[PDB]
Amino acid sequence: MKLNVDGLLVYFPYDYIYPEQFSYMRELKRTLDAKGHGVLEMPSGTGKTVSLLALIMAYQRAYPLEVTKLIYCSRTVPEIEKVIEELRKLLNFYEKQEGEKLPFLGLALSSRKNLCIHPEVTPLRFGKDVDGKCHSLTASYVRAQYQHDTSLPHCRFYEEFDAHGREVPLPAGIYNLDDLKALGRRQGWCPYFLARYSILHANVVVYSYHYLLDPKIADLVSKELARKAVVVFDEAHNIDNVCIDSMSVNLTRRTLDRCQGNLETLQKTVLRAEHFLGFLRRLLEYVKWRLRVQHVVQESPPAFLSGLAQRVCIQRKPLRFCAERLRSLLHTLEITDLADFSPLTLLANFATLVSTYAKGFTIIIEPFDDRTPTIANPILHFSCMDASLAIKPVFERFQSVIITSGTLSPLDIYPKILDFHPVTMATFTMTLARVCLCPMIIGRGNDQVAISSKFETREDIAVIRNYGNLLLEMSAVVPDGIVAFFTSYQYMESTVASWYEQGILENIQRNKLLFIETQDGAETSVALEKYQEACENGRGAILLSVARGKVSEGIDFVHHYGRAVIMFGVPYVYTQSRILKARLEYLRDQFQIRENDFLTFDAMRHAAQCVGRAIRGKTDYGLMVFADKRFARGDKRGKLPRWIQEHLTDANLNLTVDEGVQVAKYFLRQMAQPFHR
Amino acid sequence: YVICEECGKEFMDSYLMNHFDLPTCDNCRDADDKHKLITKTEAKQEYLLKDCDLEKREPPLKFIVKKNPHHSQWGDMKLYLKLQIVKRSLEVWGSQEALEEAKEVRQENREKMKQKKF
DNA sequence: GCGCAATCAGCTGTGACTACCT
DNA sequence: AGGTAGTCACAGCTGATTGCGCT
Ligand code: SF4
Ligand SMILES: [Zn+2]
Repeated sequence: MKLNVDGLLVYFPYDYIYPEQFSYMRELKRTLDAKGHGVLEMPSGTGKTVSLLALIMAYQRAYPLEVTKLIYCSRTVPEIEKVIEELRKLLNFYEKQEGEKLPFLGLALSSRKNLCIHPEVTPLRFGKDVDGKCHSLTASYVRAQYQHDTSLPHCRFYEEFDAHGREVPLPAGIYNLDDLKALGRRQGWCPYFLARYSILHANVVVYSYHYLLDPKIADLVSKELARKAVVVFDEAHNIDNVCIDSMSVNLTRRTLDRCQGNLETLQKTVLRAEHFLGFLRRLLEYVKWRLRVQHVVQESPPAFLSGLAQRVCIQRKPLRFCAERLRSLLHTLEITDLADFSPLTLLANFATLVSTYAKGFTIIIEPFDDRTPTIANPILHFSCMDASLAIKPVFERFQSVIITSGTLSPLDIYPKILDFHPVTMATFTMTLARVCLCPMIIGRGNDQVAISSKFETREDIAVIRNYGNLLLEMSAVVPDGIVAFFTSYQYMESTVASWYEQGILENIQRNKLLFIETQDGAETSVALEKYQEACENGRGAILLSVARGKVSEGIDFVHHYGRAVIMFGVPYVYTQSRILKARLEYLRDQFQIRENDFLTFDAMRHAAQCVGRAIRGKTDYGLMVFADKRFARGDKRGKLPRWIQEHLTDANLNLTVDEGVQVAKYFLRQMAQPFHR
Repeated sequence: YVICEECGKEFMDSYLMNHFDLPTCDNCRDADDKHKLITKTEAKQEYLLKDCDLEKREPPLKFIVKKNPHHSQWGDMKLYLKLQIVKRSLEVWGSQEALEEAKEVRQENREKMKQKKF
């Protein structure tokens, strides 16, 4: 309906508005009037997007000059499509409640693989070759030679769009990615090119994080779109982590082998300007020198270029001209396809980065590999350490950047992890007619022995027996599926092997089916499918996985799937690889971040992220248990999101297994009753 | 620019200013004796300063987090500027006055408590 | 070495028992 | 010849100390 905020009226598709949504709208309006950044935290995956879009539309209607462009960067494609359809529903509601259209355009952006119409490039599953084939089919030289009408296979969507799609605009009508593809195929135009031509004359547009955090494409996709713009990174509780992936690269034997294989072909094509032809030839030997050197670790981000200029005597300046070479020299060479050429581009980017960005980075070499530690595997990592570098460009170009997700419990660490000036410090806890979740921390077992997953007690028989007993007698009270998370794959497999050795895993087997998540994508998908089908009927199942796995965030356990989520010990990231410790030292000497505090923050963030996916929707309910006495400590409970703290009473913070089972039984029995709206 | 309290030479940035907001250049930085850094527990024990007096009384007292040589995985040591700690103690307890008798009667009461427990 | 939780000192409420002046 | 401040028991609270835990 029409919500009347202190200076505006906003239409909302749903007549009923929860108090949390109203408070969130008030806070967001306050932030927009404050013309500053901020961070938000909500406990509901759904209902946030509709409120955000409604308030954005209301603010644009009230202040067209203050806000011109809106960005809703998300994590993956399902989020993009669901927010697109939510925006479509909002626009339909506005049209049905008002009666006249408005000149608002909404489009979704993705990779060229997602948005393409050629049947000769869709079937392949090479994300690094679609762009190369697209560039080969249509480019500046293609347009130049189209004047003579050369008889060669090439894309023709642009050859029609440039003469027919650059004149007619799209003032109204929000289009989804499939809608854009349909429009392009019916008009004979490329969806990507029309999207590029239409972002300038557009109201809202959504895409993924990689189009803003990666500087190589953010500038091209957003340079002078809007000085005064609003961007939001929903579900970005691990944003800093992916920020590291923005400026982290790895080198292996395959990359250098591919480079040495393709440089011969490049030289053969050339002999059919010289400032880089001879420059590139001797670049590989300097980095292959470390291959023959058997050393543990070398750290010299500033002195690496010094070693480069001592071994080969090259100035630092021409490295800065490598990047501009990519758009200049390569287009003269007429590369048939970017395949067997990506390692050269990534090496050039790495050289440019180390020449330019070396103040808050670190070069690491690791002679270690999984199950083949020291045979042949020197891995070079230009690992990033400060998340501010990946976040400065968006903070200096936008006015009200908002970071929101389902788990942002410490609001004082993000503003100091990366350069930020929050003005919000706001948390929201969902409320319903009844308590939909019953978090509890189970400490010592029936033997009055702690079940903490300490490194010195990982192989202890007593804690393994207690975990097995908890999983057994818990599986008989909560039906249709339990999702259990372990610290790591090694610990998980050792624990299940120990359970198999004893006559305890068989007892769990007859209650629920046991499913194990592995690194294989197809195996994980089929295991998830069989778990879902087993939970559909009354058989019930247990899904055992790891907190730091692709299955932790790739799926959401909707109601009746995973009524119970079990955390076996505090999930702590491994301190090896000399990657975590470098970040700890950088945070200590730069941001004055305690190492123990950061480790606890990361562990509790992962635990909350993997435990908060059991509550999707108001009608949904679930159980959340932590099988570690360390969770009972205040410094770790304080790291849980506010919407879980108030439901975690002090009565059950160190209760044993039997009382936890009784609490679970009582909660499920009282939650099985019908409720109202 | 920033005028040093010792030499008076104008400078833009200094180590003490960045970490403790102290207008003292690195040339005059007597970090050995005048600008000695002590652990958080040591300051609390010697100067009888509580957390509120260290974090909530204006101005707030900053600290430098450093690794513990005894154990890296243990709690990292927090170092406060000794001059700032002394100034805060003087502002809270007045001076080198009867606060000494206060700590004397505190330890006397500790002895009284232990003998009463006996 | 730091941080969280266990412990005691001091004061108070509630109800009842007891030793000197109109 | 007839009545109330100390005193005792058993609880509460808050204001510090004070030994215990460490991927
Ligand atoms: S120009 Fe568009 S339609 Fe043609 S190959 Fe590239 S992405 Fe596909
Ligand atoms: Zn000086």
